[PDB]
Order: sequence, then structure tokens, then C-alpha cells
Amino acid sequence: TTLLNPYFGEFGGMYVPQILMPALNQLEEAFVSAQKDPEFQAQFADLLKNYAGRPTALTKCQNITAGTRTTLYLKREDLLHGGAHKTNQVLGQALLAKRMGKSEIIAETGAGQHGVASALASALLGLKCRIYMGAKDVERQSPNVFRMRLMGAEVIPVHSGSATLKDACNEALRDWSGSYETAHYMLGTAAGPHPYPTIVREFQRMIGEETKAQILDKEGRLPDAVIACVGGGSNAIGMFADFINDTSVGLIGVEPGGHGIETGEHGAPLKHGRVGIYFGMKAPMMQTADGQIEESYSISAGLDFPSVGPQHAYLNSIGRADYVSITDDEALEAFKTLCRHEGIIPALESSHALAHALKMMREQPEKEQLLVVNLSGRGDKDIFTVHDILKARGEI
Amino acid sequence: TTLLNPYFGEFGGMYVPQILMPALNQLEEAFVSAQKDPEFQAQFADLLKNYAGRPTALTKCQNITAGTRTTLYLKREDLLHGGAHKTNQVLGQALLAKRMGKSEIIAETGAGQHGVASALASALLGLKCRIYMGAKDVERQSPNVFRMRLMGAEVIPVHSGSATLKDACNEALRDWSGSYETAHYMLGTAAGPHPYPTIVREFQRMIGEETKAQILDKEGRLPDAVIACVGGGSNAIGMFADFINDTSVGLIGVEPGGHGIETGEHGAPLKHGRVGIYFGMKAPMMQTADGQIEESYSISAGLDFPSVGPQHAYLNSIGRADYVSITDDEALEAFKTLCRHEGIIPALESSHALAHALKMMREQPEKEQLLVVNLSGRGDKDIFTVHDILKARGEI
Amino acid sequence: ERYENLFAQLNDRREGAFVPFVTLGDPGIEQSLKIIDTLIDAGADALELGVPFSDPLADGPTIQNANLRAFAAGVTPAQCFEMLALIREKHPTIPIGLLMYANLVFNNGIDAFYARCEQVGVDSVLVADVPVEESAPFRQAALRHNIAPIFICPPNADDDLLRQVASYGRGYTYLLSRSGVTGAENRGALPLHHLIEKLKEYHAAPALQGFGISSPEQVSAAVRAGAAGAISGSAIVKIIEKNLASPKQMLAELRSFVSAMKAASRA
Amino acid sequence: ERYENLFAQLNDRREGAFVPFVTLGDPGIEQSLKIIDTLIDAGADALELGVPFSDPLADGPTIQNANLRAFAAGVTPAQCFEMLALIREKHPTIPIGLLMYANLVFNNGIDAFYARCEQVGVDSVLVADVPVEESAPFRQAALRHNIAPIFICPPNADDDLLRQVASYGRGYTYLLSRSGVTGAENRGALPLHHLIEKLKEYHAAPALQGFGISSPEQVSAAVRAGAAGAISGSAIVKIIEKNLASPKQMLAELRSFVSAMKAASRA
Ligand SMILES: Cc1ncc(COP(=O)(O)O)c(/C=N/[C@@H](C[C@@H]2C(=O)Nc3ccccc32)C(=O)O)c1O
Ligand SMILES: Cc1ncc(COP(=O)(O)O)c(/C=N/[C@@H](C[C@@H]2C(=O)Nc3ccccc32)C(=O)O)c1O
Ligand SMILES: O=P(O)(O)OC[C@@H](O)CO
Ligand SMILES: O=P(O)(O)OC[C@@H](O)CO
Ligand code: NA
Ligand code: NA
Repeated sequence: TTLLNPYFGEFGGMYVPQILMPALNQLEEAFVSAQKDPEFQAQFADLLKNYAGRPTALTKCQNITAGTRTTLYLKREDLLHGGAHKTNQVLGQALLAKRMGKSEIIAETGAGQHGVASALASALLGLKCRIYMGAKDVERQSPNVFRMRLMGAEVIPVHSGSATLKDACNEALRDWSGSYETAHYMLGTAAGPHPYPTIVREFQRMIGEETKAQILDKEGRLPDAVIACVGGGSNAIGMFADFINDTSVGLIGVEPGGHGIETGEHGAPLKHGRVGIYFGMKAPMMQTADGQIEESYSISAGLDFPSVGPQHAYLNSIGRADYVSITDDEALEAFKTLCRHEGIIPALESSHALAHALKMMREQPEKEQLLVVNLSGRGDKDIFTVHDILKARGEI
Repeated sequence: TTLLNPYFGEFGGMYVPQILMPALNQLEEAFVSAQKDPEFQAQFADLLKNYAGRPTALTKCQNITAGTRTTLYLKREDLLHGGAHKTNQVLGQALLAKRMGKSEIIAETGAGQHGVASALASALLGLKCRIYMGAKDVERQSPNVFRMRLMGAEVIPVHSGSATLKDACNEALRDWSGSYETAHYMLGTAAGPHPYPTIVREFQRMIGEETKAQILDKEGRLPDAVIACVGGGSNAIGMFADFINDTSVGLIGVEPGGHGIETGEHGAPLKHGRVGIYFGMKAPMMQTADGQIEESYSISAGLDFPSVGPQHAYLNSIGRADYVSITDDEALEAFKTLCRHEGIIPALESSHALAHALKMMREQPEKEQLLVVNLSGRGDKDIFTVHDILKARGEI
Repeated sequence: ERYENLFAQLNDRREGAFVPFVTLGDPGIEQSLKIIDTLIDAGADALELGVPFSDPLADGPTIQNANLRAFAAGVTPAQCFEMLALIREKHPTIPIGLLMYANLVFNNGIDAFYARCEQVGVDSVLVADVPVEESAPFRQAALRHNIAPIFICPPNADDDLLRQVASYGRGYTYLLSRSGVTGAENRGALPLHHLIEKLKEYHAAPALQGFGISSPEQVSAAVRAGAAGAISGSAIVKIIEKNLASPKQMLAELRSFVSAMKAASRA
Repeated sequence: ERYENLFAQLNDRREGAFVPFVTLGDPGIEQSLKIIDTLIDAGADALELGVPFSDPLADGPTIQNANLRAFAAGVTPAQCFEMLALIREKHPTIPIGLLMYANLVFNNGIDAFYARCEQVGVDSVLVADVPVEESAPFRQAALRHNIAPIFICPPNADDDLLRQVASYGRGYTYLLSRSGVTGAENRGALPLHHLIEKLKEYHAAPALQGFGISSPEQVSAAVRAGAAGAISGSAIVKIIEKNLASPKQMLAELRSFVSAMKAASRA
């Protein structure tokens, strides 16, 4: 029994070992209680405004749409404390953890962005935080690792498997299955078993709510489409949620194409995978013919995940949202273009969304369209990755 | 002749080669015209709000004042686009440059923060930007250098002298003295010849204006004191300006003590230097008995400057503002404390101000006081410096 | 059927069941078959067998490495089912249970998976990441193909869960020793008499305790507490691991361990 | 006084002044004094001498390195004034002008600085970073100590500035060839006849053109355009630099260069 529907059509559920079902049911109950509690809502709002910096700006691009009939706004989650949208939902989940009497936090990370967010929220709110991170991401993201440790978090490299996000997820779940009595698992995306896809959406939906108010104020109408990258689905569903019932507003999610879909080295399960059961959920995933989970690939560690949240799978199935992919090289060009022409260094994750918007503009330059891209994070963490690429291609 | 008073008491003036006086007079005139122009004010406000992210949060500390009668707020300039207060005044100066018909920008930087800000504003507003940076700061701040170059700026290492900020300043001025016809010198602090100390203050005073409104809203009264680090003086005068006439509000500026004032390795000219003429101004500076300019030192490259803006020298002389110093080690402890207990990684510059606030609290823990620290920037740029220190001291 | 006949025979002899677990194909197909024949010949009352899975989220490092060894030898689910058929041909009465991860069951059709289990002679299936709340299509397919669906009684079980497991489960009930993941180093110490008693009141299938069972004292303790038997996996797998380069000595030590564990079940 | 007497004598001979500049104490005190005696003996009509300063913001690399060499030899302002006194004892009629940075003048008191200039026999002082708008205490101190305050006429001068320089300046007017900082590689190419004419109309002190003058053709061109003379610094300093390890050849090449530059001033 659950208080809330665990499925979006066929997708979702609670495919966890029996031992963890009490933890999931307790979390759902705490969340439903919290959502009706004015005191919880007031504390969450206070943290979002006065600690994290909400509302975030909606920036009209001045130079990158020149010569076209596209108007492009960027929703500036890059300006949130910590550098990405992740901070929104970690503040809510940390408050839920306290509401339940939990003193410790488990989290996984790939971009190190959710790790940083979990570490900062735990520091503020007095929780003991341990973060699992693929050891390949460890040796590549040593700066973010040190940030987490500076803020008092334990960072645990994971060497198994691809040594990336999927493997960090596995270890976090193994941990939480012998520590759920005292530790809250702070899942970092809108995926995993119910109630996480629902909680993460509700704690990210201020993105789209703000965007809607801001666009009505500046343009007097809703966007023709909103565009967001999709690694697990949190920033996209946060932007999408408040527009789902606005049927004229397109919802476009951008999965990583990596080296190219045809190479098999990508992270685009929603359009190029097959439904399966893992990560506690029934959802599209990259898998072999035998049902083994395949390793994903992206230049962006935050999108390097071979599954996707169930609400996106559902929104795609019914045609409410459309999903596309963008390759490493297309993402890199968008990163460079935003740096040089708007003075904003975007996360390589977010650069996938920008890259698709640029394509919509350049492919049909006389099409009048009002677009919003969710700039889910800043690209400070990515400048070394980008440098080593530009140096290897003789471009610097 | 000038439109505005170039001196604050004895300090200030326009001590530049005759060739540059026309450029200074033109800038003053453009600034006075701009300040009366609703269209300029509207464009500046639009950029500050919708591009840079103003207003910034005022964050009440939750954990670091526990056990005391101090209430401590942080003015979150770390959340501004670019990561520091520098972005405020570069947007105004870039607009002035366009108002004057200038197409190129010269700027100096030490923290790389003003460099990043100049580069991002130039990218947005279509200006060609060249940045001078001490070659020692170059080899230490290669990440920020790459950010600037990513955004299309030319970064020029300076090997002369101490190979730090003073030397970058020298080269910028030498450059501007054969390029003033087409280049605007975007000075990065509230120092240098008139009209820069006045312009930079007026384009930073939203910090204190916002702070005042925010504190009245949250506490119903003005702060007992506001505290800011002082390298050249921009972030401090920006916080101070709107409180100058509120005589009950203390104004406390914190100069870098480096390894200790007694060692001579510091950046505290306002309290430990001697009035002189250089950098285009009459102001306190660190100098030998013979009047040679001495090299400064700080763990924080953004505070490593052997002079200070003339308005601070004046406010000190008349006793309106008080100036103190904080050593490297005190700044480092404040950095660590904010990371671990509030989940905010501060700039090492700003950590000097926090360190003095912590001292005011800890020295007199039963003194009831409402304090505001200007958190002038985020400390992302400093995590490697801090790491190499903690590793050298066996602390990691 | 096989579980009912085993437990009736063990009850007559006043014995508990000792049920080893191994990963099929670890370290290879041929050595795995020899390993399983040795476990039976040394006293195993039943078998629990895992199909190598790419991401075994209920397993600790010992069984993770077993899966990696199986994958290194190229073991696929299809090859596992060919092994299962051969094991059933050799041993017509021993109950054979699979420990599966959900995606391998769901991949090419739940019904097709259980149909293949029936074809090869499997007696029960436990799907580690399918709680009773999600089990409907799995248990229906199992029962449709004369396969017992196994459910887990965790140490935090409440009464509504007790009644569900007792009602929907067949063959045996998996009584968890402790929270966490599989692993011999972590011994379950929490008393389980209360759960064992409730299961019996609700007429649940007989309980086999698993997780952390690595010594004969733990086997006798589970039997003494009322459990019908005990399952041991990581303890068995570490012997395989320790002896990879010595196949003969591996079988020797496996027999020594199994015999002692089964001896302790003779209460 | 010395400038008035020089320019009257040069006017009689229909000659322009050639005025070399060096940094005092570069590369050392003793070689610097020999250098200055050589510049005079080879035809220098006047001298412009710099006091090494830590941050010379109007100088390019050549004169920056001259200052560094002087500092390497431990040259202080006090030692510079002892040199100036000795130079004046050797050469009673040649005008001696200082090119100073403001902080060295202001350091221990503006009045004390000009008093010391008077004691050693200096004729004029140009403070490079003190525009006419800031000059009041400097020019008052200079005149009080019978020192000519020198002001710069930049190529972007407007009429109000022309009248100020003509009114407040004494001895000579520094006519800038171009924007930028000192340096022989950068030649000023903008015609300056218009400024020279206005200065004469307003009765300014005679104009000496400086910055980028490194060839005899530039000296004759400035004289031909109406300037009373030309100043050359970086060109002279590069000879010092090129010959640091060959003190004798240095003096030889200095004399060769000065003689040719002074020859071109004889219009
Ligand atoms: C700036 C920025 N933008 C977009 C995204 C994409 O995430 P979404 O698809 O959900 O929107 C990220 C990603 N961040 C994460 C990964 C995130 C996480 O934390 N757990 C988890 C589990 C499965 C998949 C993805 C995740 C990280 O590397 O820490 C990002 O950092
Ligand atoms: C985050 C942060 N906080 C405080 C400060 C301190 O500056 P103020 O004293 O003026 O407040 C900085 C500093 N930044 C600068 C230095 C700044 C500049 O740009 N030119 C210049 C010239 C002389 C002195 C100082 C400067 C940089 O290294 O680029 C900072 O980066
Ligand atoms: O590995 P252990 O800890 O013995 O657990 C049993 C499990 O492997 C089979 O169900
Ligand atoms: O160095 P140059 O370019 O000759 O300029 C003259 C200057 O050095 C003395 O006034
Ligand atoms: Na994905
Ligand atoms: Na300073």
C-alpha cells in the first residue's frame, strides 16, 4: 500500500529488496505530511530564498540568436548556491531527513554537483554525509571531491564496473540497505524507486513555476517550448512540471549522444534503450540482448547514466514530451558559443540542452519561436575537461 | 577643472601623465551624464537583475554564532554571476565605455575575479578585452586565465616586479596611455585617479542599499556594524556607502595581515603604510624610507596590493570607519569554519572579513551585536591554494 | 513436490536443511558443475543458484566477484539454463531454487522466463529486487509454470507483511538474518524466534535463514530457533575464490565445509 | 639663468639643442658619471636625468631595465643627489633637468625635495605623473627654490591647456611626440607644427620634443618644425645596455651617437 501512485503508466514502481520497503513507505508518509505542513513549507522557502538564492534570473540571450526569429531565454539555475539546480531538492530532502529523525545522509554523484549539494546541505543542517562517486569520476573531479571534504563530507571512490555514476548508485543502495535506520538516502535525480521520482519533481518544480511567471512578465505569453538536458531527469522535470497542463508548450528533453548513437557510446536510453527493471524502478535502460545493464558514455559525467526517470518515459510514451540527443561535439560547440557570446560558462550537462536549442534556431532561422533552455548548472567544474579536449584537438 | 570633487580630504586626485587627463575628464563627464539618464539606469538595472542575478541574498548564519549573543548575516555577493561583487561595476563601466564610443577594454586582475568579470561583460556587450595579470598569478590561477580566454579575452602575463597585482596595474596604465582613444581602462577597484574611486563606489553601492533594506525587513533595525575586506576598496565602499550617514552603524574594513604585520609581509597600507603618490592617486601605500613602492603580500591574491582607495583613507582619518588586519592563518580558519558549518565556500579575500567578525564574536561572546559581513566572492578559485596549504601542514 | 517432500523427510529425521548457494558458472561452466555435484555429495539438502547479473545490488564483494568470474568465462543466462537442465538430469529429487535479479526475469518476458524454469526442472524462484508489493505478475507466472515463488521475511517485518508472505509464498520462506547485503564477515545477531513463530502460525512455507551464515554454530542456532534450515553463500564462494588456481583442492575444501555445516543441521 | 642662456646662445648660432636622457647610476655610480661626462663632451647642450624609481609607469622596457640596473648597484635618491652635485661642480653652465616620479618628490616633503635640488644646482624638474591640474604645490616649491617647473604639452593638448602650460612653465616646454610610454622603437609621426606655433604665440618656454627620438633625421625634423631642441633617452640607454660588459666601448659608442645627433641639430 502507498499513499501516492508509484507508477507513471507502465513505468516506475518500487523494485527494491523487501528490507527497504519500510524506509520507502516512511519517506512517502513524511513527504505527504510535509507537503501539507505550513511550517515545513515556510522553512523550505526560507532556505531556498535566503540561503540558496531563489528566485533565479531568466536571462534573454542578446547575441546568440542574432539573424534569426528565435528568442531564447536561459533559466539561470547556474546562479543557485552550489552552482546547479541540485541544491533545490537536497534542501527539501535534508529537511525531510530531519523530520524523520535521521542523522546521516548517503548520496551518489557523478558530476560531483549532487555531491557538493548534499555536502553543503548536510553542513548547514547538521547531518553526517557520505558520498559515493565512481573512482574514475574521483580521479577526474578531484576539485569537487575536495570541496565536499572541505564541507565535512566523506567521499568514497567506487572502482567497480564502469567506475562512474551507475556504480556509485549501486554502492549507495547497498549501503542504505544496511543503514536505513539512521541514514537517509538522498537520491540525486528524479529516478529510483517511488517515492523519489515524485519527491524530486515536487522539490524542483519551482524552476518551471518561476520560469512561467518570468516569461509572462517579460513576453506576455508562454514559451513555444522549454528545453532541458536529461541524465536522470530532475532538472528537466523541474522545468517541465508546471507546463505539463499547458498543452501548447513543447517539452523537449535532451539525452547525451556521446560519440554518436550509432557507436553505442552514449547515454540515451529513453530513445535508444529498452524497458527493464533496475535502480529500483521499471524504466528504459541501456541493456544487452540478455538483459545485462550496459555502460553508458558521455563527455558529461552528470549525464553518464544508462537509465532515466519513469515520468519522462511516460511523458514520451503519450507524446506530451519529445526527447532528442546531442553528441559530445555538439555540446562542446554550444559551451564555447555561450562563453564567447553571452559571457556565461555553462555546465557540460546544460550545454546539451543549449546545443539542441541552437539547432532549432539554426535549422529554421526564419521560424518565429520563443524558447527557454534550463541552464541547469555552471561550467566551472568542466574547464579542465574542456581544456584537455581543446589542447588535444590543436585548438589551443 | 572637474565636474566632481576628486579628493576625499587630502586623499585622491588625478596624478597621471598629462596625456591621460582628457580620457579622465571624458569619463567623468560620461559618468555624470549617465547617472542622470533614465535609459542608462534602466539598462544597468536590467543587466544587474536579469543577467547578473541581483538582488543577492542576505543569509543569516545558523551555526557559527551558536553559544554567543552575536547575530551574523552574510551579504551573498558570492551568488552574483561570475562569483564575486566585481560583476556589478564592470557592467556599469562597460556601458559607459559604449556610451563613449570605445570598442576595447583594458583591465588588470590579481584574483582573476575582476579579469573574469571584465571578460564576461565584454563578451556580452561586444567589446574586445585584454587583461594584465602578474605572471606569478598566471601560473597560480591558470583555471581563471582559461575562463577569461574561453570568454574571448586576451590574458597577458606580467613578469616585472613582484609579478602580482601592482605590476599588472602598472602595465595596464602603460597600455592605456598609448591606447586611450579606442580602449577604456576598466579599473577593478575603488582606487586610482579620479573619477574611478567615485564611479566604482556608485556602481557598487547597491550592495549596501540592498543590505539595509534586507536587514530592516528581517531584524527591524540597522546593523551594529558592517564588515568587509579591503584590497583596493570596492566591495567595502559598496557595502559602506549607504550607511555612511547612519552614524550608529559601524564600518569595519579588514586589510590582509599576511604572515603578520611585524614581518613586513602584509597588505595593510591604510594602517601600516605612509601617504604617497602612485597609481594615479594620493593614498596610503607601503613604501621604503626613500619612497620606493614596497611589494605587498597576502595568501589572497585579490588583497595583494600595497595601496588602498582614497575614500577609505579619508573615512579612517575622520574616524567614521575603523580598519583592522587579519593574517593568512586567521583567514584560513574562517574559510574552513564557513565551509564546515554553513556549507559556503568563501573567497579567501572575503574570509578575511569573516575572520574579523568571528573574532568580534569570540572575544566578547555575551555582547549582543548584529553584524553583516560582505561575502564578496565564492572560493572556488581558491580550493587548490587551500589544498596545497593543508597538505603541507599535515592536515590532509 | 520437491520442497514439500524434502521438508517432510527432514522433519521425520529431526533435521534441518543445509542449503548452499553458488553463482552458476563460477569460475567456469565445467568447474561449476563439478562444484555443485560436490556440494550435493557432501550433504546439501537443496540448492540455491544465482544467475550472473551485471549489477547485483543485494550482494557484497564476495558474490560480486563470483559474478565477475562467471562473466570472464563468458557465462550467459542461456548457458545457465543448460547447466540447470543437466543438474536436474543428475539429481531428480533435490530442490533447485534460483536467486534472480528482476531484469533477467523481465528481459524477454516474465512468462517466458518461468516457462524455461519449468522446462529445465527448477523448483522455486526468488527475485531479489521484487518485493511482495510488486510481485503479482511474477508469482502468477511462477505458479502457472509450477514454480514456487519465494518471498523474503526481513527482520523488520510487520504483521501485514507476515500474512502476505505466508499467503503468497510457496516452497520455503527466506528468513533474512540481518539488514545489509550478502557477506560472510557480517553475522546476523538479532533473535528471530518471534518471526519464525508468526510464520508458523500463519502457515507460511518453512523458513530458511540466510545472510551471514558461515559457521556450523550458526546453522545449529537457526535450527534450534525453529528455522527449517539455513542457506550459506559467501562462505562457499570464498572457498572457490581462495582456490581458483587449485581446482582439486577447491572441491576438497568445499566438501569439508559442506559436510560440517550439514552435520550441524542434524539437531 | 641656465636655460635662458642656452637658448639665447643656440638661437644666435641657428642651432637646436640636443638633450640626452639617462638614468642616474645606470649601470653604476662611477660609470654613470663617466657616461654623463662623455655625453657633454660629445655635444650635449643640456641634460635630462632620471632618479631610479620602483614603478616607472611612463617608461617602456628599456628605461625600466635601466632603473633595475641602478637598483642592482644600490643607487638611492640620496646617492643621486651626490652625483648631481658633482656633475654641477664639473659643468657650471649646462642646464640640468630632472625627470622625477611624484612619490620621490613628495616622500619626505615637496619643499625639502626642491630645496635639495637648489643645493646641488639643478635647473628644472619635470614630475611625470603630476599634471598641471595637480601642480600647485610642486610649481610653488620649485619657483621658491629657483627651480624651473617643467610641464608637458601632449599631442592631444587643447587651448586651455596650451595657455596653462605657457603660463606656469619655465625653462623649457616638454613637447610629447606621441602617446604611449618612452621607447626608441616607437617613432612619433604626428605633425606638431600647430602646437609649436601656439606655444610661441602664448610665450611658452621653448619646446623640446621627446619620446621616440632615436635618429638624427628625427632631431633635424623637430628643429625644422620649430622646436628648440630634442630629447633622446631610450636610444642612449640601449647603448649602455648593449655594452654593459664593455665599459670602454660603451663610452665610445655613446660619443659616436651623441655627436651625430647633435650634428643634426645644427640647422
Ligand atoms: C549541472 C547538472 N545538470 C544536469 C544534470 C543531469 O541531471 P538530471 O538529468 O537529473 O537533470 C546534472 C547531473 N548531476 C549529477 C547526476 C545526477 C545525480 O546527482 N544522481 C544521478 C543518478 C542518475 C542520473 C543522474 C544523476 C551528478 O553528477 O552529480 C548536473 O550536475
Ligand atoms: C572576491 C574578492 N573580494 C574582495 C576583493 C578585494 O577587492 P576590494 O578591496 O576592492 O574590495 C577581491 C579582489 N579582486 C581583485 C583585485 C582588485 C582588482 O580587480 N584590481 C585591483 C587593484 C588594486 C587592488 C585590488 C584590486 C582581483 O584579484 O581580480 C576579490 O576578488
Ligand atoms: O552470502 P551470504 O551472506 O551467505 O547470504 C546468502 C546468499 O548469498 C544466498 O541467498
Ligand atoms: O626614451 P625616449 O623614447 O627617447 O623618451 C625620452 C625620455 O626617455 C626622456 O624624457
Ligand atoms: Na540517462
Ligand atoms: Na591594499
